[PDB]
Amino acid sequence: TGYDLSNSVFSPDGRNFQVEYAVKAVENGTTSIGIKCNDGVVFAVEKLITSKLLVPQKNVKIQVVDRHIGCVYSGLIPDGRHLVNRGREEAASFKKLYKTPIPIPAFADRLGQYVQAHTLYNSVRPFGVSTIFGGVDKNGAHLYMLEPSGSYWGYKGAATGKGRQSAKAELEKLVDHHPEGLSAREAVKQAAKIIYLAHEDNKEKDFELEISWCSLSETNGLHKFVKGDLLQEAIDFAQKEIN
Amino acid sequence: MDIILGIRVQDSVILASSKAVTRGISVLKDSDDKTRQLSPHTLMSFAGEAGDTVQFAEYIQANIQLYSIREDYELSPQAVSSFVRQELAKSIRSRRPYQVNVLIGGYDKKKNKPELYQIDYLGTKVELPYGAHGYSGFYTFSLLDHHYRPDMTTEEGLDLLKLCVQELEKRMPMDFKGVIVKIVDKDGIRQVDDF
Amino acid sequence: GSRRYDSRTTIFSPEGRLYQVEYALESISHAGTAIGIMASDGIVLAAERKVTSTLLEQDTSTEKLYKLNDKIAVAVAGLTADAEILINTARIHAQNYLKTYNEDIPVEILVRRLSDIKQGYTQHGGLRPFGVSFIYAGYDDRYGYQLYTSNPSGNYTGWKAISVGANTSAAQTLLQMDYKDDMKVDDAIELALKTLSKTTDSSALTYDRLEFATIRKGANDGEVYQKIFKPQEIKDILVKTGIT
Amino acid sequence: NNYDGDTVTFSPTGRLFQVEYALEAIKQGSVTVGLRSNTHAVLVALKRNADELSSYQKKIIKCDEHMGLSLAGLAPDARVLSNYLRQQCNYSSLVFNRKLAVERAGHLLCDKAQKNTQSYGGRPYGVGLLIIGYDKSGAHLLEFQPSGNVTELYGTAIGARSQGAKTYLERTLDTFIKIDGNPDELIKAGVEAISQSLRDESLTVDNLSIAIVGKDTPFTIYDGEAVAKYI
Amino acid sequence: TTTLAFRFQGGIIVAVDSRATAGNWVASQTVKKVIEINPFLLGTMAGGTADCQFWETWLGSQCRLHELREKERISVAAASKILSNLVYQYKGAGLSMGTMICGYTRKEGPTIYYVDSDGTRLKGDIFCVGSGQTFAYGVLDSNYKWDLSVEDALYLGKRSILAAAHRDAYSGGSVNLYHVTEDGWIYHGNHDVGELFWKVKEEEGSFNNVIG
Amino acid sequence: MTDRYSFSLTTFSPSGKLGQIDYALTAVKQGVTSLGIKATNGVVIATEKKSSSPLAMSETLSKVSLLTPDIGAVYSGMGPDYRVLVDKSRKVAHTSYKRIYGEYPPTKLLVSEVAKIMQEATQSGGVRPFGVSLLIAGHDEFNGFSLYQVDPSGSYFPWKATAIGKGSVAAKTFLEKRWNDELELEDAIHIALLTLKESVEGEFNGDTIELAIIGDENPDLLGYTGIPTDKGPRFRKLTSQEINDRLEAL
Amino acid sequence: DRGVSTFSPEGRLFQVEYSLEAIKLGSTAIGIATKEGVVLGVEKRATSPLLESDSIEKIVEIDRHIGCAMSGLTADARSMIEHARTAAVTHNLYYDEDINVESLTQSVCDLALRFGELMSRPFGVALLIAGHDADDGYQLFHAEPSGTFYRYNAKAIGSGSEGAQAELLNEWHSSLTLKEAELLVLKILKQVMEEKLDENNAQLSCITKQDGFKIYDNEKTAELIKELKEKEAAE
Amino acid sequence: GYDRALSIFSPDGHIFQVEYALEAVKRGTCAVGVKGKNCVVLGCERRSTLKLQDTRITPSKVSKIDSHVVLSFSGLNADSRILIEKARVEAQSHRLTLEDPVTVEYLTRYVAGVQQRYTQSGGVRPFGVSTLIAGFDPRDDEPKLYQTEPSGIYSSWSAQTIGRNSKTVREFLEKNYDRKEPPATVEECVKLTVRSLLEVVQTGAKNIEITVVKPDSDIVALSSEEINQYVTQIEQEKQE
Ligand SMILES: *[C@@](C)(CO)[C@](*)(O)[C@H](Cc1ccccc1)NC(=O)[C@H](Cc1ccc(OC)cc1)NC(=O)[C@H](C)NC(=O)CN1CCOCC1
Repeated sequence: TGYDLSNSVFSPDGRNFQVEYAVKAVENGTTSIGIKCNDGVVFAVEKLITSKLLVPQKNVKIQVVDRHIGCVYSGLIPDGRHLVNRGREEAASFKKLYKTPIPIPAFADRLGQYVQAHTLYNSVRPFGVSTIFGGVDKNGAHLYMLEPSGSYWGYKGAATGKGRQSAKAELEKLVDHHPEGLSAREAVKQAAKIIYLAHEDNKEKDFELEISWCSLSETNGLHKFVKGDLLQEAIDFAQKEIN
Repeated sequence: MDIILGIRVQDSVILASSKAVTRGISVLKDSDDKTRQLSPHTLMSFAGEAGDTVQFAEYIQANIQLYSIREDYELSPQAVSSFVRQELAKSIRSRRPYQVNVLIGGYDKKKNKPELYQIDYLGTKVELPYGAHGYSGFYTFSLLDHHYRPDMTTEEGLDLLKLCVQELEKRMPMDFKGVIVKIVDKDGIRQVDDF
Repeated sequence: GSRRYDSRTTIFSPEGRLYQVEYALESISHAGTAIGIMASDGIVLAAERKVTSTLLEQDTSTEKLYKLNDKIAVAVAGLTADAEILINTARIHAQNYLKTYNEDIPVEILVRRLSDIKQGYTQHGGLRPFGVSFIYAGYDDRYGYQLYTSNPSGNYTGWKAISVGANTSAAQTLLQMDYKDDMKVDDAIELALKTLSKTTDSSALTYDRLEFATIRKGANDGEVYQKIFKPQEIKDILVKTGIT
Repeated sequence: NNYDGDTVTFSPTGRLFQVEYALEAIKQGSVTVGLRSNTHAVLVALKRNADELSSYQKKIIKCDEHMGLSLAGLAPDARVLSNYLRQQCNYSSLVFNRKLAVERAGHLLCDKAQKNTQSYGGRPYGVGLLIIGYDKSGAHLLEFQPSGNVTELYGTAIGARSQGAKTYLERTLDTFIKIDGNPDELIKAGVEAISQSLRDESLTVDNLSIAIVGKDTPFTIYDGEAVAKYI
Repeated sequence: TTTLAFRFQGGIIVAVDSRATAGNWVASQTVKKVIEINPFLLGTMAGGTADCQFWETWLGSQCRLHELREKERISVAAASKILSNLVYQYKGAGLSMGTMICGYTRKEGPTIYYVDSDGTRLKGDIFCVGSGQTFAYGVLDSNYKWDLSVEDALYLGKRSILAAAHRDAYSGGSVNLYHVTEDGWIYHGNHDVGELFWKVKEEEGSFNNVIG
Repeated sequence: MTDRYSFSLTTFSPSGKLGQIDYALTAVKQGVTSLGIKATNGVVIATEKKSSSPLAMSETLSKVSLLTPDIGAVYSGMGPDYRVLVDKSRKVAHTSYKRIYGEYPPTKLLVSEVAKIMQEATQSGGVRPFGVSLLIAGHDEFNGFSLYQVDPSGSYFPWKATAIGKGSVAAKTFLEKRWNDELELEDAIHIALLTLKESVEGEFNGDTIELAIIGDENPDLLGYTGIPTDKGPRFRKLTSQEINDRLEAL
Repeated sequence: DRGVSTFSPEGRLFQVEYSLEAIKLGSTAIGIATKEGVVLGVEKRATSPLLESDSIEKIVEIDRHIGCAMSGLTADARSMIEHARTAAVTHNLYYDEDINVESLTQSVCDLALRFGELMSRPFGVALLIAGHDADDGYQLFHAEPSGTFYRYNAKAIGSGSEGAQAELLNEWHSSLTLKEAELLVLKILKQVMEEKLDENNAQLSCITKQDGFKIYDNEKTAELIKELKEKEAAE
Repeated sequence: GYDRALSIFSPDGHIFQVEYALEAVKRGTCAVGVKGKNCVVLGCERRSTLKLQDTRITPSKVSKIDSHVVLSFSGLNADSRILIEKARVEAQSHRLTLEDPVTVEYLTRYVAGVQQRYTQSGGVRPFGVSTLIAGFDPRDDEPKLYQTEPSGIYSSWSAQTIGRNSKTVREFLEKNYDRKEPPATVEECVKLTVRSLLEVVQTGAKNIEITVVKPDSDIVALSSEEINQYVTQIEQEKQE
């Protein structure tokens, strides 16, 4: 054996064990989710409060790309930041040449190819993050989830991290109960509930909720963080459902 | 710089080179030796652009000396002249070419023959019985066409050379402050101190 | 990273030997024997082709003996493909020297440079050395007739008579036995063929398993001629010395 | 074990051992403490000597007039990273006439450290940093780890026995956060914090290192007789 | 500028003026045109002020590095050749320098090298460099003997700069004197032409062209 | 990133073997049989078209390739390696010869250039040797007709006739009995078909056999007229119909 | 094998830690700092009696105000000294002043970690850098291949270092004269050296504000050796 | 480019590649340097398993770097050519810029620096060569003899030997060389050098090379007969 010691090496199965090992790092991370809605997307993440000394609201994890795309990830946080930095470069060069802001499927393949490139050589390490991202473009709303292998698909709802299975089960209920569609303001409230429900798989430390959203009607197609009254309203909705 | 002459006779090559170094309206020096010994039996005189002349001469000198140490052997005058020509032939298509004209006087010990090569800054090589660079040639070539014989002695060559310097001192516009004369033969290179 | 797969071709053993050079020499010891013999009036190059097939085109073939310029030739022992890389370099180097100095390159200078290239592959670059040993046979007006040998280490030495490739130990003993300094070319031709005939791993030495060449001053007055022997000429010289 | 030969290799449980070994170098380092109020931010560092004949390794480095850090681990790696911060703070001033936000300073260090954890040949940085600063949004304290993880805090501590100070600050949180417009009291709280990490040794005059930045205070370091006030 | 340096029985005299010009504008009257490289080496400056000042100070740093590396003071020949090879690399770029590298070493004795920005390097006994070089030559040549005393050689050098300072519009200010011996260089003062001219005129009886 | 493999992947073993070259030759041994026979007025190169599937169109896969109008190539071993070698061989014939001398290279020199390319894959950083042996048949004015074999090491040998690949040992023996120095091209084609039938197992026809010749100039294949000196390619690929015609009088 | 810039599980760089072992094999070098000057002394340690000991150059001038002593793979020090000298002279060119001893040391220490897969391995030599400047006066630094430097009142490096350092711990005080320091280096060198100490196998040097960095003659050191032996016998 | 760090530290603090390069030197033929009152003599062993050699053209063991300095070596022959070439180029470069030939110390320092560079550069192995560099500084009559080795350290020697069985000949020189009175003449210096090689060599036939360097670029190589006379004379005094 030794097939798992080097990246880009095929095992006799036809697998790249190094990528599968990166997936383990992702499974270790905190829970993050994405919910596609009527005219946009909603992102939410679990922030473990390690200590009282952490300044609340001041370790932001959701990142914006361009002015219309939002990204959130689970696993190695620095690896996620590297991927967003690339995403921003890719989006800038697309806007530079083609004028229009990068479409979400276009943006999804830019990250996809870049992450896939890090499975081609033994001189680089695969990304230790699964990234949930999306936004609003000329063709409406799109939600994506990208994995260490470079594999990505479009999603109605997405989840990754330590509470992914709890979150996925909750997401599947929304898709079944709302075939016509979920509203942006509803999705924000649901996102809060699902993070609170997915927190059961990480319940030693208590946590801080962070939400963002892009919506054609609510945020005018731009990425914005959910703060203040709308955030506390979403937190209360979630608190009511766990009890 | 300015005046460099060369005469090949029966058994030796004689190089005469002006002693003046002028810059502007001032003769800065009247005892300048415009020559480098490339090897024990090979001498090179040079004239041309300020700085370029000595820089080139010493660069060639270093290379020939390097060859001599590497092979424990002296390159023939023909071989040295070909090396020098090629360096100039490269130079002329550089960003800043060497503006240097040279005469190479040597005694081939294998052939037991004196040899004189005239090479201009373009890399134009010719073997000659007598040679000159710059305006000097316009007087000396015709003079030597008349008085030169191929079987002359070194003493006859020096008298023939005195005739050239006298003509130049009479008809040339500039004061070149006389010449340093050197003889290349089977016993190597030596300088005539009273000319 | 890629460190895992690096053989480290340019390192020392604990004994102070270069692994790859030693193994390249081991490779060369299985190649067909080549012999050089320097006489007072010329040089002989003789080499044994590696086990021939009857359908091999013998006349339009070159495997052992190559021309570097009009005054210098080489006998090869090892990988032919490796030798041709080095031969083309040597050919170019000779022309560079001629272009620079308007004189044919002295034999040792050419030999030193080719040997310096081999040396480089043993000290830096992480590549395998050339699996080739040369016998250089040439003439210049400084030292006259000269024989050299170089090997994968890049070390070269001069010889009166020398063998490379297979059975060098036995071949060298035989050459050391019958060689003398006042020898002529035609005597050297006979010694070369006799030595191969005794050291050969084949049943009997024939014309189709040999390459032969002489470098004589046997042209007309003070000039050197290279003669790469044709098949029929090797057949005749083999009969003339009574080997077949 | 078989997956710690370089940073480019993941272990079967998804760990980077070279990054974890770099993290270990910080744990061996001498303790340093960071804490802030709303007006000031304070670093306190325990310096370490080779023996009684040697000097005490300096732990605190100034990055700009409004920013600086303290180090724990490989000091040369702190020099490289601090120098990078000095340049980034400086770029922001020359090009934008803008003091670099302490948060951006953290983002820049995170991204620089990360690149060393994904490529062959390189190694992770072997040092932990505590960055303090005062910018357009008030006082700040950051904790840098060479994994790339940067974290904004009210107070913290890194190095050997840092858990003592970190527990103390966690208790004292409600007190020291409201020490506004009083430098000497915020330092006293930090000096008392670092005292919870001491064993057999006590704070002397050439042992203690204190730094402060705030609303009307440039980033300045105190050593020698200037820290005698706080012992 | 007018700068000179000549060799004689008692070593080397070096004399320079102190004027700097920008066209016809007199920019300075108190410029230092001699740079002291070490206790045994001097450099004179003529041509572009920045070119001279920058590269001769740089030359001093190279000479220091030589004696650190070789545990021996650099020769005048080697020091001059560092400068000449440097400016030759910039040949055509437009550097403007006329310099003289003066000094004493054991192996060479007193030595003077002329180095300029088109790459000319010349060993010699007497040189005058600058816009007023010809005026200095006129006086220096017509009074020079090898057997001059240290006192007379100092005066001749001083008097030659004065001659040029007077006639050359782009020379003047004051005269700086130096004497180089086997023991090193010795500074022999700054001499303002404002007072020196009248003092020389009165005492020597020369400069009869001028209204007394 | 970047190619960090700047070191040799083929190195000498203690016994003196170059492992990767030996293993490449082993790959060639596994390959399908191809052969070449030199006649007095031409050369023939032939091989079996091993079809990967009956749904595959074996006409789209050419094992015998034109390099120059007078030179053709066939192989045994790994097809993909051969394909890129043909691309490189065609280009080098232009860049390092035709663009200099205004004419096509003689067989021996083109062969030499291909050998160089294969030798470099034996020594250069981060590459394995090519897993093929080539048989190159050609004609040029001053050397006449020739036939060469190029091995993974980069070694090449001129042949009167030979075979490489699967059943080369038996095929070479067959050719030794039949070859003489008076063979006419048609006699060589006949022997080629005979020799190939021994190694081929399944169908033996013009659709399962690929065969080309280097013979007379073909003015009809030139594509133009008007230049007397230009007389057309000596390389010609025998059609599926042309092969079957000769298989009846076999 | 393994990466050159690899961390051990204890959080140390393997190569840096191994180069420290090479330095322990090196000959002893001792430095002592006083208010009258800094003294640098080394063990020459000739491998054979035929070797001309005065050609052994383990004390070296960097500038007039900075001197340097070495221990370990001394061939590795040549490029470090070359850098130090260039750094010192370059700073004088850019700023028309002497460069601070600490700044010099920092510049040399910047080279240290510039290795990996830059040079192929760390330096196998430790340096004692002694000098004077107007700001911080007489200083002694110990520069390691880790890129770390400590200021010392006194320091020993090499094979006899840990024994010599324990001796320096007792003997050093803030009122030592230069002469007292000279004798102290000779005394401690004689203790840890294998062969018997004399003027041919040990070398002294000092840096003072007034006279700068000076390597002592064999005649001068011989008298200090004789003065030392007499003083130890005198009680 | 090939980047691998081949020369690296081991746990005990040794650079094995440098130390294995010293083993190559130990395998090489013996070389000895002895400096007298007014000369330096370089002696070299030549192994006699090679008969049928052509000594006219075979590379000599002692090489001229300039007209006043010579270099002999022990170890890999191919490696030594690279060092000799670089040294010869630096010799001419020094004459060009300093207008003075190299000192023997400077030339040695350069060659030693090159050797050191190959011990901490990526992609290269150390030179398997130790050198003896001898000569006279320009306008100086004091003899100079230096030794270099793969690590890059160099030093001056009154007399020294390198190569195989060098420890035997060093033993001889250590008791036979008086520092207070070096070989006063050329004859004495050559004899002591030949004597020292005869402790190790075999036959004093075509096995010993001797090169004598005197002040002001006076370098000459002794012939077989000249050396054979020393061999003949030494053996007759020995039978006592
Ligand atoms: C006399 C006075 C004639 O100029 C001297 O040569 C004097 C020499 C000197 C040397 C060192 C310190 C002071 C004085 N030269 C000058 O004073 C010099 C004259 C000069 C001007 C321009 C030149 O470029 C062709 C060359 C020589 N004056 C200056 O350098 C003045 C102070 N500066 C400028 O002219 C600025 N220029 C320099 C060239 O680049 C453009 C800006």
